[PDB]
Amino acid sequence: AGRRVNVNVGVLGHIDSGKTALARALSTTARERGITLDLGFSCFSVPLPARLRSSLPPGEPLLQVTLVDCPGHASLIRTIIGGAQIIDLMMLVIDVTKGMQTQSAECLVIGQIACQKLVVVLNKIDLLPEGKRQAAIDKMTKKMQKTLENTKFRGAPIIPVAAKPGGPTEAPQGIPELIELLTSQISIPTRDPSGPFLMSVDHCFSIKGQGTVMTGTILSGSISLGDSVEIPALKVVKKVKSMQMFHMPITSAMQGDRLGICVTQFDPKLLERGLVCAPESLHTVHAALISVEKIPYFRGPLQTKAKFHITVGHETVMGRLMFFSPAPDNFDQEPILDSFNFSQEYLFQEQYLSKGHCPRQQWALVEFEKPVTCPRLCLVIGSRLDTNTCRLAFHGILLHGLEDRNYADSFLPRLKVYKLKHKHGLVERAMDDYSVIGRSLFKKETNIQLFVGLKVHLSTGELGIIDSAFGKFKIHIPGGLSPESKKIEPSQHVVLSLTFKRYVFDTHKRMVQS
Ligand SMILES: Nc1nc2c(ncn2[C@@H]2O[C@H](COP(=O)(O)OP(=O)(O)CP(=O)(O)O)[C@@H](O)[C@H]2O)c(=O)[nH]1
Ligand SMILES: [Mg+2]
Repeated sequence: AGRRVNVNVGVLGHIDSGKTALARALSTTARERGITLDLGFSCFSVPLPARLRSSLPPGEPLLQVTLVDCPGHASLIRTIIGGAQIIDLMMLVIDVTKGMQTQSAECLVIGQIACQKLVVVLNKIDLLPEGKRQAAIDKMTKKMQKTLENTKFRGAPIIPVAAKPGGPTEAPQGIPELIELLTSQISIPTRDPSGPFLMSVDHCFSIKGQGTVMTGTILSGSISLGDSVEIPALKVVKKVKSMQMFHMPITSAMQGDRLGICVTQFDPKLLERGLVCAPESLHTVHAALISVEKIPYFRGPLQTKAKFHITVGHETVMGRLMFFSPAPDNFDQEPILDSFNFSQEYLFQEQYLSKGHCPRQQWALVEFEKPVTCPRLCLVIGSRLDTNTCRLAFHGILLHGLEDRNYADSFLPRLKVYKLKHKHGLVERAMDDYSVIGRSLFKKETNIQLFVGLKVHLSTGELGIIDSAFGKFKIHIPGGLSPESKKIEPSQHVVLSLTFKRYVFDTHKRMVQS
């Protein structure tokens, strides 16, 4: 054959929509095994569109399209997410008799947060009776355009096809048109091989003679023979002996390609799936600062200290969250997605602010239950997996990873997150025109000596300065109690305003007033 370019194209959808029947139906045009438990890979070749010659590194050039057939069962969502990080376009498959099902929504949300283009595929069309057939498709079609109105796939194509007519042997319908649409729809990114080398491994096995082989998809950069790769899951660097692709051995490879690499033998079952990359370029983290955006279909709040499933790149782990927002002086401030500013203060938030117009950017502090090796600025997704609604809660960017395991002692002091406290108490007696003995606002943590000098305010409107305790505590009022207060059945309360920095001022016991 001739020279070719690979594009990875996923197949997503509900639990029985025909994703595997359609991936197979597409490869045979250009048997029926059970449900799908991990990413299935197959491919087909097609003449290269003239608009893609700018991406090529005898026969007419070809476009090879790797199908990435995903699972559909709901227990396996953490794989569907991993498969979306290796594709460019995605086919969402719809059981045309059933429309959007529970995982069709989840897979679309994934699509908005990972891939660039979408194609909707209405399958199981033989099920429809020919009389009410074409009339029904237009309803489902129009229902889909509406469903995609809000999203970034607003004008995405919608194709009808029957990947296996009749139940579980006729011929599959509408496949030559779907191959031609994918061909016109495929867009190709920059494909620049400069930067870090990163590769997602989907299969690993030993060949008794020549080492251990890893097939997978290059996400970043380039690699050539002789290079060394780190395998973080084993904490060992190995040398690249051999590389094959398109049934031929090669010497180099760049982002977007899918190949197999041969290295010195290790135990393959030690790295089933996972990442591989240029040595000492991924960082392991116990915690991280990541920007947060809520996902709308998630009927529910996002509460600080709640526990989520967090997908950091291609590895998911549990973590507890602590949200925060800009200093209210900077709600209108631009969102920053590539860095984190530590020269500013941040308002603690017991909950994410979902629409008092909300802020343009919010953040969080993920504290992982186990370390996570991951790239910088990767993509974070939160979810609630441990019904019949969206389980995907939020998404964002890994803006700053904390590699020290003592980040709480060693590094957090740099993060100016303050809680805004505002407490209420009563006044009892007056011991002078400038004294006042009020109380009933503090707790059994009567460390009142912690506040001896802080400004307080009374319902009358005079600025008291706290003194020592007497039980209960004393106050000074340099301005003299007001007449209205001297008379005082009315009561005349007090209010205190402090900022409690969660870690910053934490190193100490006293709070901040300003
Ligand atoms: N009647 C009819 N059934 C179809 C058609 N296409 C697929 N099916 C049925 O869909 C059922 C499940 O689809 P299958 O491809 O096996 O799995 P899937 O769609 O990838 C969903 P998962 O991978 O989670 O099992 C199959 O048993 C098959 O009989 C079709 O065109 N007409
Ligand atoms: Mg399947």
